[PDB]
Amino acid sequence: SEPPQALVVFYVALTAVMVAVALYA
Amino acid sequence: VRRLLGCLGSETRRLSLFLVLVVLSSLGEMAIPFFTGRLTDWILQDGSADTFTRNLTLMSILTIASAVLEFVGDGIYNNTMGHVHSHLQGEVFGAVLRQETEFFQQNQTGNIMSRVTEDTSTLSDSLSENLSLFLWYLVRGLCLLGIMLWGSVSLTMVTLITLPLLFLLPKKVGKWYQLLEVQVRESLAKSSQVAIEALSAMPTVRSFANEEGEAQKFREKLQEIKTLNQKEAVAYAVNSWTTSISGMLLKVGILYIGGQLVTSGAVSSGNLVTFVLYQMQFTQAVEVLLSIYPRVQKAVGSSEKIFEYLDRTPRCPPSGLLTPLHLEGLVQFQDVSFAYPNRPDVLVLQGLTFTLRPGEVTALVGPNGSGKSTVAALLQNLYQPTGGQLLLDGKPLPQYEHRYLHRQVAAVGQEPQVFGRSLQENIAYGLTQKPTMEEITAAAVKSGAHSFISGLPQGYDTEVDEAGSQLSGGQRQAVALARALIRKPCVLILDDATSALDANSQLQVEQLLYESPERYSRSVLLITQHLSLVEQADHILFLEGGAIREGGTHQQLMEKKGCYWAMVQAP
Amino acid sequence: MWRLLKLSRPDLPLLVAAFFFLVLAVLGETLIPHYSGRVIDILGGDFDPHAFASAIFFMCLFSFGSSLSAGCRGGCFTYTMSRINLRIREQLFSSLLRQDLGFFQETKTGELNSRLSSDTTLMSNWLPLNANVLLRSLVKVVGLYGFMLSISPRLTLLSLLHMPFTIAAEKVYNTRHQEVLREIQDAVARAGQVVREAVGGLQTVRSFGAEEHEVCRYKEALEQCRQLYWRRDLERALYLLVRRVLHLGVQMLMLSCGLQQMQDGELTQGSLLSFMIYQESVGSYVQTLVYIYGDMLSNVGAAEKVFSYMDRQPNLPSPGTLAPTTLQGVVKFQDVSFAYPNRPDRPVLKGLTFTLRPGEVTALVGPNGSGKSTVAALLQNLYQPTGGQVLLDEKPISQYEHCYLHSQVVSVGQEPVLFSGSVRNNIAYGLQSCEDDKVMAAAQAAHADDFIQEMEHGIYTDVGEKGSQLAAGQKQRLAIARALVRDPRVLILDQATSALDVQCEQALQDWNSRGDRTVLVIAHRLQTVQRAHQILVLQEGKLQ
Ligand SMILES: Nc1ncnc2c1ncn2[C@@H]1O[C@H](COP(=O)(O)OP(=O)(O)OP(=O)(O)O)[C@@H](O)[C@H]1O
Ligand SMILES: Nc1ncnc2c1ncn2[C@@H]1O[C@H](COP(=O)(O)OP(=O)(O)OP(=O)(O)O)[C@@H](O)[C@H]1O
Ligand SMILES: [Mg+2]
Ligand SMILES: [Mg+2]
Repeated sequence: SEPPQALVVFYVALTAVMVAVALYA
Repeated sequence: VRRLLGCLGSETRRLSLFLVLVVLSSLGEMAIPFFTGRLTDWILQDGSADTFTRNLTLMSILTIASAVLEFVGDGIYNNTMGHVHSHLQGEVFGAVLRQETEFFQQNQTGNIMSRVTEDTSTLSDSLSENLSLFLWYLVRGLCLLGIMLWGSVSLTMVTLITLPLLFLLPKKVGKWYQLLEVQVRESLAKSSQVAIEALSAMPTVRSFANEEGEAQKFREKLQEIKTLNQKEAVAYAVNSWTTSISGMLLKVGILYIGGQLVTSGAVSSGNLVTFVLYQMQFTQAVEVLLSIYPRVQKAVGSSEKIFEYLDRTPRCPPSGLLTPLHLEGLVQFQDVSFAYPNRPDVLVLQGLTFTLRPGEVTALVGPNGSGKSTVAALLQNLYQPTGGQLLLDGKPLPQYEHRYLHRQVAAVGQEPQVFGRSLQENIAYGLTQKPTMEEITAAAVKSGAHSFISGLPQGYDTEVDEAGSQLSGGQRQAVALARALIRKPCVLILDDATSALDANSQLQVEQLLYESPERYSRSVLLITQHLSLVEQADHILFLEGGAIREGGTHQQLMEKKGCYWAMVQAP
Repeated sequence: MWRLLKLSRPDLPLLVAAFFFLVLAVLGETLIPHYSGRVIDILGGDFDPHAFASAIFFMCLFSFGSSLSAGCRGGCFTYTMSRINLRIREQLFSSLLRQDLGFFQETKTGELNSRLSSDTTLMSNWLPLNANVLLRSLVKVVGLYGFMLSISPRLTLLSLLHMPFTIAAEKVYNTRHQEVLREIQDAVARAGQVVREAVGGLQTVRSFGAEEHEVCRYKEALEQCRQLYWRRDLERALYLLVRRVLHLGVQMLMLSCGLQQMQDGELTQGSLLSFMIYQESVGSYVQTLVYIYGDMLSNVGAAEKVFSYMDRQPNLPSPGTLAPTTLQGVVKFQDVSFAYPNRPDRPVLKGLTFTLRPGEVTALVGPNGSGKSTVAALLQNLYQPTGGQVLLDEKPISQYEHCYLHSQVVSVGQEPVLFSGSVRNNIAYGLQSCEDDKVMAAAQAAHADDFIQEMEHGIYTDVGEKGSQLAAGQKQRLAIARALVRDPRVLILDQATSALDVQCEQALQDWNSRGDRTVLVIAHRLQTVQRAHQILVLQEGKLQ
C-alpha cells in the first residue's frame, strides 16, 4: 500500500467528523 | 419541460448539423488516443527514419482535424444560440406591448423591465450552457454503452435496470427549485422597481431630504434575496452530495456482483476487467446527466413570468380593418357609462349623450375629479365603455385600423410627456412617413413653439432628456401642441392645454380655435379650467359627478342661474 | 483587482472554509485511483476474496470523504458569490443617491438600472468557478513537475520552451476580450433604455399608435448586441484553436528530443514512455491556469463603470452644520447670476437682487422660460449660483444642515411628482415620524379630505405609480398637503393652483393666515397675484 497507515486513519477520522457534524446540523 | 424546448424549433437544421459534428468529435476522441499510443509505440520501437516520419505526421494530422472539427462545431452552436436569444427577447417585448391598458397599472415599470431584460437573458444563458453539455455527455454515454455490452451483457442489463432508481429523488425535489427561483425573480423585480422609481424624480427626493429612506427601501428589498440565497446554497450542497453518493452506489454494486460471478466461474476475468474499466466512465457520464437535471428545473422556474406574458390573452378588442379615404369628425356618445377595471363598483361616468360636429367647438367643464379626462381617454379608445355606444362617423371605434384611427384622432394630454429625442423627432412622433421640414415648421408656428426653438443653438435637432427636464412647462406644452397639430386630425382633443401657457401663448390657442381657416375640417373637444376660453364655444357641457347637469351656449347658461353661473360668478 | 479584495474582505471566514474543504477534497481524490487500480489488478487474475473487500472498502471511504468535502466547498463558494453581489448592489445604489442634479441629466435611468442589474453579476461571478480550477490546476502542476525529475536535463529544456511560448498572444487576446466585454455592456444598457422609455410612457405611445415603432427600435438594439456577442465567441474559438496548435507543436518537439536522448543511452524506453503522459498533462494544466488567470483579469477589468460611479465625487459644496433652534425666515438675493452646468455660456439669471420678509407675500411673474423655476430651485439649494450669494438669515444657504434646511424651506413643484404607496405615505413624505392627527389636519388645510373619504381605504388607499390613479387636481392637493405638513418657515408655491378649479383656488388664496411665514408665489393668473405685498417682474432673466 503506497499511502501510509497513519494518513489512512487520519482520513477515517476526517470522514467520521464530517458525518457527525452533518448529523448534528 | 416541453415549453422550454419550443423556442429551439426554428434552428433545427443548425442543431442537427451541430449534432453530426458532435458525434464525429466523440468518435474521434474515442479512437484518436488509441491510435496515437500505437503510433508512438511503433515510432519508439525499432524502425527506419521513414517509419518515424510517417507515424509522426499521422498523429499531427489527427489532432489538427480534431481541433478543426471542434472549432466549427463551437462556431455553429454559438451563432445559433445568439440568434435564439435575440428572437426570444424581441418576442417577449412584443408580447408585452400588446396587453390592455390596465395591465400596466397592475404591473409597474421596473417590474416589467426586469422581466423583459433580465429573466430572458438568464433563461438563454442557462439553455446555452446546458444543452451542449447534455448532448455531449449523452453521446459519450451511448458510445460507452456499446463497449460495456461487448465486455459483458448481463452486467450491462443489471446496470440499466438499476439506473432508473437514481432519478427518484431529483424528480421529487425539482418543484422546490422551481418555487425558490420564482421567488428570487420576484424579489429582484421588486428591487428593480424601487431603484427605477427612486432614480427618476431625483429633485423631489432631494428637496425633501429623503435619500436615506430610498436606501432603506432598497436594503429591505435586498434582505429577501439574501434569505433566498441561503437556501439556494444549502440545496446546492445537498444535491452535490446526493449525486456522488448515487454514482458510488452503482460503482460498488457492479463490483460486488462481478465478484460473485467470478467466484462461481460463470464469467472470465479478462471480460470482467474490460467491462468495469468502461463501467467507470459510464457512471461518470450518468453523474453529469444527473447534475444537469436540477439546473433544468431551476430554468423552468425562472421563466414562469415571461411565458405567462407570452401566453396571456389581452382583455381588449383587436385592431379593425377600415381606412376610409375621406372621414369627417362626427362623434356620437349614446348613453355611455364607465367604471375603471380595478374598481368596477364605482361608476365614474353615467349616461353621457352628446355629439361633436365638424366646424364646431364643444367645451367640457366641471369641478376636479368629475371625469373629463376619463371622457378624453374613452374617446382615444384607451378603454371600452361598460354601457352604451361610442361611434366615429357612424361606426364603433374598434372597427378602424389602429394607426389610421390615431392619425384621425389626436390629443394633447393634461400633463404632456415628451421622449428623449430631438425636437424634430418629438413633433413628428408616430408618423408612418416622415414629414418635410416645411410641415414641422408650420406646425411649430401654429402652436407658438417656433419662437423658442429657433433660438436654440441646434434648433430642431436639439436633443432633450428622457423627461424633457431641459424645457420649461410652457415650452413642453407648446411642443406637445405642435405634435398634435402635425397630423391634421379630424377630431382634436385639448385636455387643459393652456394650464402652463402665458398670456401671449394663449392667443395662439384662441386663434386656432375660433379664427383659423382650418376650423371647418375638424371637431374640437375642449377641456379647461380657464372659463374665459369657453365663452365662444358652440356648446358647453357642465359635468359634475359623472353626469351632465347643464348644456347650452354661454348666453343661455348665464341667463339660467345654475352650476355654470355660480362657477363663473366666483367672487 | 485590489479594490475587489478589500470589498470582499467581510467574507474572509467563508473563503477560508471553502479553501480548507477544497484541500480535503483534493487529498481524497489523489488517493482514490490507487485503490481503484488495486481492485482492477485483483479482478484481473489470481482472485482473492479477502483483499477484494478491503480495497472496495477503502475506495468507498475515500470517495465518501471527497464527495462531502466537495459539496461543502461548492456551497461556501455559492454563498460568498451571492453575498458579494448584494453588497456591490447596495453600495452602488447608495453612492448614486449622493450625486448632483446635473449628473442625472447626463445619464439615463434605464442605463443606470442596467448597470445595477447586469454589471454587478459580472463582477460577482468571478469567485466560484475560477478559484477551484485555479487551485486544482496549481496543485496538479506542482505535483506533476516533481514526478518528472527522472530526467532532469529535459525538464530545464521544457520549462524554457513550453512555458514562455504562450505569453505573447495572450497579451493581445486579453485586450481584445476586455474591449469587447465593455462594448457588450454598453450595448446592453442602450437596449434597456428603449424598454424603459416605451413602458414608462405607454399611454402616450398608444394614443399615437406607435407600438410597432418601439418594437423595431428594440429589435435594432438587440441586433447590435447579437453582433457583439458573436464577435466575442468567434475570437474565443480562434484563441482556443491557436492554443491547441501550439500545444501539439511543443509535444512534437519533446517527442523528438526524448527519442534523441533514448538512442544515446540517457534513459530506457520505459522511462521515456512514462515521461510523455506527464508531458501531455502538464502542458494542458499550464494552459488552463494561464487561461483562467487571463479570464479573471479581463472580467474584473470589464466593469470599470461601476467602480467609477462608486467613487465619483459630486459637484456640491461641503456639507453644512448649521441648525439654529429658532429661525426668522429672511431671504436675500445678492447679485445672483446662474447658468445650468450641462449648458454653460448660456446665462439664465443675470444679477437678481431682492429680499423676502416674514409676514409678507411676494409674487414673481414673467413669460415662459423667464427663469422663475430656476429661482425656486436656487432658493432650495438644489443648484449653486455662478455669481453672487443666496442668504438665509444673513448666512449662506449652503451652510445649513441638509435635513434641517429642507425641513424649514419647503416647496410645491410645478408638476408635482408622487410615489407609489398609500396617501398617508405621500403626505408626510420624508418624515421619520408623523401622527395621524397632523396628517388629517394637513389634508383638511389643503381641501383634500373630501375626496379622500370617497376612496375605498381612506388615507391608506394606494396611490398609483407617479400618482397615475388620481385626478390632476387631487394630486396637486396632495402635494400641497405634503408641503403643509412640516409647517415650514419659508414656503414656495410654483404654479401650485394650475390644475385646481376656481372654487378651490379662491379658497386657498390665504397662504399667510398666521402671518409668521415667508411665502413666494409664482403664477400666471394675475388674479392670485393681486393680493401680494410685493410684486417682482422677471423678463429675460432680469428684474425690472
Ligand atoms: N387609473 C385610475 N384608476 C381608478 N380610478 C381612477 C383612475 N384615474 C382616475 N380615476 C378616478 O376617476 C375619477 C375621475 O378622474 P378624472 O381624471 O377623469 O377627472 P377630471 O375631471 O379630469 O379631473 P381634474 O379637473 O382634476 O383634471 C376620479 O375619482 C379619479 O380618482
Ligand atoms: N435642466 C435644465 N437644463 C438646461 N436648461 C434648462 C433646464 N431647465 C430649464 N432650462 C432652461 O432655462 C430657462 C428657464 O426655464 P425655467 O424652467 O426656469 O422657466 P419658467 O420661468 O419657470 O417658465 P414656465 O412659465 O414655462 O414654467 C429656459 O430657457 C429653459 O429652457
Ligand atoms: Mg383631468
Ligand atoms: Mg416653471
